[PDB]
Amino acid sequence: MIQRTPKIQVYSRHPAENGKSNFLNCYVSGFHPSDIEVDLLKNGERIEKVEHSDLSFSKDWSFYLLYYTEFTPTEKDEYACRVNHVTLSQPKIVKWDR
Amino acid sequence: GQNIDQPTEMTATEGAIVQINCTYQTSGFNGLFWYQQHAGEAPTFLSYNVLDGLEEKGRFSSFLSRSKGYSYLLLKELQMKDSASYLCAVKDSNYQLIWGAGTKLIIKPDIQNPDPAVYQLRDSKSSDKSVCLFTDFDSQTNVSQSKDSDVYITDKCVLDMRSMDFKSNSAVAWSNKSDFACANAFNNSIIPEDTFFPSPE
Amino acid sequence: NAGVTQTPKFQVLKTGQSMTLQCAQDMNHNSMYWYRQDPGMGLRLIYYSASEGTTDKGEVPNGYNVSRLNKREFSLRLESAAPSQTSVYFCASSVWTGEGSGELFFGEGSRLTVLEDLKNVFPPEVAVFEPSEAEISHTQKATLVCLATGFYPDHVELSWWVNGKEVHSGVCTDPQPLKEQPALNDSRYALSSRLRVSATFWQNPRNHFRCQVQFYGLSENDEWTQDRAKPVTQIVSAEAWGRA
Amino acid sequence: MRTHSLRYFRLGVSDPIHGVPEFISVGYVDSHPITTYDSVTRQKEPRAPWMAENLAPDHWERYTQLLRGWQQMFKVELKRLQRHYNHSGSHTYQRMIGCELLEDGSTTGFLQYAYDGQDFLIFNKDTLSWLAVDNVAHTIKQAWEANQHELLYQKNWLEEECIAWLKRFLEYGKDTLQRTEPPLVRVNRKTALFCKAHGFYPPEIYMTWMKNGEEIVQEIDYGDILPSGDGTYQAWASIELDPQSSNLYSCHVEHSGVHMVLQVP
Ligand SMILES: *Cc1c[nH]c(=O)[nH]c1=O
Ligand SMILES: [Ca+2]
Repeated sequence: MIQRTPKIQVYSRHPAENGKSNFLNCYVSGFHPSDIEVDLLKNGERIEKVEHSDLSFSKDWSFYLLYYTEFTPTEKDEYACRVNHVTLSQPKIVKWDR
Repeated sequence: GQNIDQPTEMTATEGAIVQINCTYQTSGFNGLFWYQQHAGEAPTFLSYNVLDGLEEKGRFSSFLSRSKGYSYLLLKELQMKDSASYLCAVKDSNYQLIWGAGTKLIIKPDIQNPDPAVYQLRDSKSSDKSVCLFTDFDSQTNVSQSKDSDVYITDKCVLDMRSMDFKSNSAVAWSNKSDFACANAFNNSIIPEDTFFPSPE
Repeated sequence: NAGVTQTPKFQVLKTGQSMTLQCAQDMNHNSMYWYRQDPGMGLRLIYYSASEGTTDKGEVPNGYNVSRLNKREFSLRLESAAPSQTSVYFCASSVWTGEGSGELFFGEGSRLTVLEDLKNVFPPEVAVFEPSEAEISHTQKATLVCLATGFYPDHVELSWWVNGKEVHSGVCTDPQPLKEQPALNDSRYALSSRLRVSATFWQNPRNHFRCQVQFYGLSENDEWTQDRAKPVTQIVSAEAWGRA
Repeated sequence: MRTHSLRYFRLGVSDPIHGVPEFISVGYVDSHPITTYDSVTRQKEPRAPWMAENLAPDHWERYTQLLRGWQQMFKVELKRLQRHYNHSGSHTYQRMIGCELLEDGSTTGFLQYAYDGQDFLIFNKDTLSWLAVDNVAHTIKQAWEANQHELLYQKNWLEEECIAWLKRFLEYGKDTLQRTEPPLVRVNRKTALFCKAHGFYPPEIYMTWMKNGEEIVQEIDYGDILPSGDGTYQAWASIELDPQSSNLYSCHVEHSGVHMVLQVP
């Protein structure tokens, strides 16, 4: 069986400027099978009110999802996305680059 | 909005060819079915068309034209057992069947030696009816219903004696009236000129 | 391998009476259907069952209900019979639904007649008429005629019996019954059938001919109040012997 | 009119984790979900507002019944495949059908299946045959190709019915599917030159770098076209700067019939 690990990309909806309201996106794609756990992190803590689209299907039979939450980026606050999958020994954390 | 149309009735001669048309106006098209239903029995699947062209299956062939929205069921070398209703049905966009009203195919047997006659059957001691049989006439003869309310005349019926490979049409008329006579029972029908009327008593 | 089995073949009902039609298929099919067939129009779906565990209405669900009891069985229920429900009911099945080319497999059919009053239900009068001697000498053949007259509704099955065995060769029965009073909507029916044999076969004095009509009428639970005999489901027959 | 497509997906899981649906079906028009169904809800529901407003409840009731039957068929097919693979545990079964209406007026049609996320059977509607990847699929290919009427049915649905459904849905959501939002394109340094675009719809976009008027695709890093969450998309493309020599780098972006050039001084 060929299991494909998720590709994790963290980015903002608009070009981010400090003190301006924005949306933090975590686009998880290319994984198989479909079971997956995604969390958005603010300074290492799981953000409560986090939305996500329904499970989506790609032509190559892989799946993809979009996790997002509304936020205001500050200079001190760091953001990340934590994803666990059957292809991952432990959760993988991807930080927002900005 | 969705409509299926096929002729109500068709009459052809044994051994000939008949073409039963079916036109449809539907919202989408997922195939056209033809079914055969003998009288008093269940419909049975005959053919399926979804692409344009002609498909053959024995003596039966089915054609389809999607652009014209029309199909026909072709029956070659007609036999008496082909007498049945033929139903055409179409699956629409939502895979729901829309059924045509059905076409009743009547087959006229080929009578080799016509011997038209009207016979008086023997009375039954348990019935007050007098019974006459018009039989052995050619298939072109039509049997008209009675214009007397107390005279009962049935339509013609094709009987087959398989032992002698013999077929014959016949109709029955009966009544309990005093003036009823086999010589006048089928007077309302157009019977052959040479119809044999055996003498009474 | 029986295919689609539905019961009953015939049923007389009074207005307001309840009725359940059975249907079973042993073809391991998933989709089952219930149709009604009426003169002058195509089959109309009443209810259908796309798969085991789900049912939905068809084109004419009002007055009916169904139950997909299991994968094999699909019953049709008439809770309060109405005269408009007088029809021939067909149950069908297919391997799947939404497949496109998959055809339907129909059951034998169930003829239903719903009546406001059972007082116009009549069993048939059956009489046999022996062949014409003129026909015998002219054609060397002999035609017996059986008349089933005055029955209502049209729930009859006529058969010929020669020497205790049913025959079909040389037999023709009217495909449609004859309305004795064509102008009346509740007219009693007449039916004729012929059995034509060789003159040699008829002239054997040991040959026995019998025309039998199975009539489907009332049952024990049907209420009867008329002076005449209760027209229950019964067999009416008449006979004739060969004449040397 | 630009190229548009309509597709329907099916997912079947043999031994799913508790709570996870055994069967899921989702339809798409381009990258927009339009319909959804799963074995938990057992209801077909719209996933686009312009689908809900243009399809009467009788449409959703009918296809709810069909999907319930298709759910059971998918379960039987997956049980057959896993038994023939002699596989234990949980395995996935996937189906994809659809069509495209291209800009020039031509059409395409496709239908294929997958087992554990890998190609299993692929339909060819011109040769009217199934391509099998292994002998388990070869067995299914034999049974499906013996039903010639079903192959013809699939050819007609892909070429006629699917295209007709697509034109119908295209009119329903024309305010969404046929609109154009141009991209906002910029260039910054991070040593590589990053060309970034955002705020555009449709998501189809072509971004590349040119060095002195010559495109060198080997040394260009392409980013994915990502959803921004508001109905628009963003993408990027980077190229490495030569510290030893100056060059004339320029970002080229094409979107919905309009070409853009951002020359870097
Ligand atoms: C709506 C519907 C139609 N066709 C499919 O293959 N899947 C679906 O969910
Ligand atoms: Ca009802």
